[PDB]
Amino acid sequence: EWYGPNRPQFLGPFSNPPSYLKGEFPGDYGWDTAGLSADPETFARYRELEVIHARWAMLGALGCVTPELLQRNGEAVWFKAGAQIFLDYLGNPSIVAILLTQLVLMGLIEGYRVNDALYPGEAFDDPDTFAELKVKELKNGRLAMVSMLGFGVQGLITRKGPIENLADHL
Amino acid sequence: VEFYGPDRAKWLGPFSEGSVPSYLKGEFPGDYGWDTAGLSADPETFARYREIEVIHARWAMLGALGCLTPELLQNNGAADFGEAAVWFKAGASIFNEDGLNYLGNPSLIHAQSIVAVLLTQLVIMGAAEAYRYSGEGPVETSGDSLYPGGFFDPLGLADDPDTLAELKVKEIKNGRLAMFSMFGFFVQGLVTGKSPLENLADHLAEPSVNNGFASATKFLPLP
Amino acid sequence: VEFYGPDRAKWLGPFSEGSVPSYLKGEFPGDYGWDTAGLSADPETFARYREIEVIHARWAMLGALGCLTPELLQAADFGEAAVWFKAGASIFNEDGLNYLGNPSLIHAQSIVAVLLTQLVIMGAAEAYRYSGEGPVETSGDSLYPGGFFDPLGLADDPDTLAELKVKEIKNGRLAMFSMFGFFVQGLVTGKSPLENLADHLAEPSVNNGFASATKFLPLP
Amino acid sequence: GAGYRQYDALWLPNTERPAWLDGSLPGDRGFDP
Amino acid sequence: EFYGPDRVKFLGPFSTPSYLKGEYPGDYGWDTAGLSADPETFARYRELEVIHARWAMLGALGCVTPELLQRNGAANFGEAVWFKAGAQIFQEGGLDYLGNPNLVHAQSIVAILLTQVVLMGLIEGYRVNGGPAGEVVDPIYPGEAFDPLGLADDPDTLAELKVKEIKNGRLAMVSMFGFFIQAIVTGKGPVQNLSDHLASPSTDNFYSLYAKTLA
Ligand code: CHL
Ligand SMILES: CC1=C[C@H](O)CC(C)(C)[C@H]1/C=C/C(C)=C/C=C/C(C)=C/C=C/C=C(C)/C=C/C=C(C)/C=C/C1=C(C)C[C@H](O)CC1(C)C
Ligand SMILES: CC1=C[C@H](O)CC(C)(C)[C@H]1/C=C/C(C)=C/C=C/C(C)=C/C=C/C=C(C)/C=C/C=C(C)/C=C/C1=C(C)C[C@H](O)CC1(C)C
Repeated sequence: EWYGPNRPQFLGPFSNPPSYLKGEFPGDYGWDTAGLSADPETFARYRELEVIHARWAMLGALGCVTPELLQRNGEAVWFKAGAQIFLDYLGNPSIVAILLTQLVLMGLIEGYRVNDALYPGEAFDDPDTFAELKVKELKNGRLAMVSMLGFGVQGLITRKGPIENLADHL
Repeated sequence: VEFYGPDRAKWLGPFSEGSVPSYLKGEFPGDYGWDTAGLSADPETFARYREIEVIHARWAMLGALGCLTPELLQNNGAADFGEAAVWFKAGASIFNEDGLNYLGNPSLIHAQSIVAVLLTQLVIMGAAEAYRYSGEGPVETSGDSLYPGGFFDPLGLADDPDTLAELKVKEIKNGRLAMFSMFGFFVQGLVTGKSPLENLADHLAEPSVNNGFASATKFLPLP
Repeated sequence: VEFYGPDRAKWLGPFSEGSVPSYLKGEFPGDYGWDTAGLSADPETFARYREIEVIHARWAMLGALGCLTPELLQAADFGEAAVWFKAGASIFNEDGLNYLGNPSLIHAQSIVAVLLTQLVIMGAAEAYRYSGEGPVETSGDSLYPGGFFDPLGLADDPDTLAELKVKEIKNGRLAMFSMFGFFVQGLVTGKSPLENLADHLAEPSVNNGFASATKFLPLP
Repeated sequence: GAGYRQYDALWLPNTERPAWLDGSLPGDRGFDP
Repeated sequence: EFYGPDRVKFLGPFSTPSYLKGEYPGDYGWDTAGLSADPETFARYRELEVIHARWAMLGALGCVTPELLQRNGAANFGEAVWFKAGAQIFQEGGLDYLGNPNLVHAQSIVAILLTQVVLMGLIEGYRVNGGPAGEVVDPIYPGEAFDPLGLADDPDTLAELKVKEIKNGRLAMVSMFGFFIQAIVTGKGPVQNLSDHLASPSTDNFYSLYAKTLA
């Protein structure tokens, strides 16, 4: 029910989708008010960027959530993480070396990725449930982007861990 | 001074012949040929940006009077707001002991909770903006998503075609001026942290002393 | 770019075409069209000069390498023998020629024996080079013998061989220039080239060649 | 024919000589604004 | 290389949009977000890139030169540091070029601003329309009166020089961004940072004294 004219839009009953958002790609909720994806190539690049951002935001949200929650259950804050290296894993016993190693490994893997690119499958893994999982991935990714934006803005303005702010709400 | 066609006024005067893009033919109001970054090559993008620009123009045109008029009212002794006559501290009166009241009179509004007003605004926009996106509703419009007319024109000034075109041009120009002035208000509040009328009075006192370059070393990095 | 034919790179850039001699047709490696004195207008003298230039360039790269390497290895200890021109009298010292610091490798004490052995061996070598034929099988070219002196087969493709010839004449010319610089620096400042480079890098504004300019002034 | 550009030279890179200055006088650069 | 279909890409051997056909200078095939999928927008972006490259080259040279002169004892400027050089107009005697009181002796910022606005607007209008220095044919490569030495005469040399210009301008833009963020972080001069890092590379760097204080 997420594909075709019966798809759920971002405004609900108000059905005014753009011409180029003809409910074909996953999550086509018909939201383009600035017309930033009129060109099909621009749409393809934007889709790839959105998916990659979704996966990275998922990983970042999980990696920011885990430390402080583990601390409460037995610096822990998400943004004060790289300051410890001036770093034993889980408290269990040179920046240049790690920098070059991470850079070279990341360059290698991303060059391999560049050379379906968006959905390779195979070594990293009914088409109906496959499309359902694609839509679910896209929604979880959008939620992750919103959560990461909120987390960053709170770190800037409150200088405290996000879960600490949640506990102080509660 | 034509504002339409191939012999209109451009954005660089005499030096504007070899800068007008081929897709800006001066058909729509407010056209001056200013497109150097090529952001509206696609016609759909051009239409979307036109809509965004006119809505922004209207909103800023209202916001200019919104940020100004309380200060003029308080300056003439016709009311009393305390410190809310400025634009960037009007939202702090809702947290006051007395609260926020229209015109400073306790019998007008006397609101002291921010959740209720925020919720009412949320519903109001969620209805009205969505109706604008829909393009049709319970009111009578002339079948135009940007200039509905009819119900939205109680006095019916926009009836003649040439008069309508002139009114559109005047609207878009006053909106551009209003957006420029609102950008100025924002930066001037960010930098000097004072009332815009206070800034005008200070400049009019000593034009050569109290100007923009006076607060130049304000944002200087320190070791 | 190009190093052969009428469209090769030359010695004066855009101004080269006005000073290119007729006899310099770019048929040899390292041909840049630089002959303003006409010293090679005779074909035989041109061949002799090419032979002399190539031999001198080879000896120049060898000399530059042998002047640079021992100072870096000092991994060893020599003291006053680190400098290329100060290592000549290290034989006269009553310690032997301690190769790499070990006083057991060659232990050179007398200069007459080494001098005579060098004379005889290099007389034999250079006489065979002048003859060009003997116990060693070569390709027949005096300038580029090959065969035995090419035990890796890098010179098998004629175009690759020409490119290597150009490359190596250029490297030899650079080494020639650097060796002349080494000589002049040794006469002028009396310091090792590495020390000169270190002093230049310390403060290049005042530790340049013009600082030691009045030292040669003839006083009355 | 190298090391420069081949390229009447007036007082401006793109300007026209006035009608009353025909370029016959010695220092005529077409300069009379 | 640098042209046609076999030129060097932006990822070396690990590397392409269909509209990047290896015709224009400085094309390494790096367009991932697809902002240049329109030929007109591509032309506009190329023109802005070239203008920005030239301006950034000029800015990098003008940010390096006065402090280098001052620190070597060659001149005594009012404010050698590039981001502090704009406050010389508020000093006692005003702005003096190279420190000489008889060179410029600028005193008023209003006059400076008015003259700069007028001259820049006039020359900008000449650039986009054509004026005393020539008539516009190529919007970014006029030549003629702007190439007196005739270095861009041969088309092959012209293409090579275009590639060199665009690459040196890209490097200048990157270094200018570095200057800005260093000034906004360290608060000292660029060559001062270079000299400090050269004095003790192991201990003097961004991480050792600024990474922890950023957050
Ligand atoms: C013949 C001369 C003439 C010139 C030179 C211009 C030039 C310009 N007009 Mg045009 N016009 C001219 C004639 C005419 N104009 C118009 C009608 C209009 C309109 C209606 C509009 C313009 C606008 C503009 C601007 C377009 C480019 C830009 O945004 O800013 C150019 C500026 C730069 C690229 C850089 C800024 C320079 C500045 C001096 C910086 C100085 C820096 C600070 C002192 C310190 C900075 C600190 C650091 C931290 C940042 C530009 C100022 C548009 C505009 O942008 O308005 C705001 C506008 O909307 N013009 C008419 C009526 C037909 C003209 C009559 O001949
Ligand atoms: C749709 C549309 C349409 C129309 O047409 C127009 C418009 C409207 C404009 C549009 C919109 C848009 C939007 C809104 C967007 C957004 C975005 C985001 C937010 C993102 C994020 C995003 C985000 C992200 C990625 C994030 C990421 C993160 C990460 C990695 C992290 C990491 C980490 C970790 C692990 C942990 C530690 O401790 C730290 C670190 C190291 C740091
Ligand atoms: C043309 C072109 C061309 C090329 O091609 C490219 C380029 C260059 C990019 C382009 C340009 C552009 C531009 C310039 C733009 C601008 C904009 C703006 C400024 C806006 C504003 C805008 C603005 C706006 C809306 C504003 C608004 C406002 C408002 C609402 C207000 C409100 C209020 C009030 C009443 C009062 C209170 O107490 C407060 C408040 C609550 C706050």
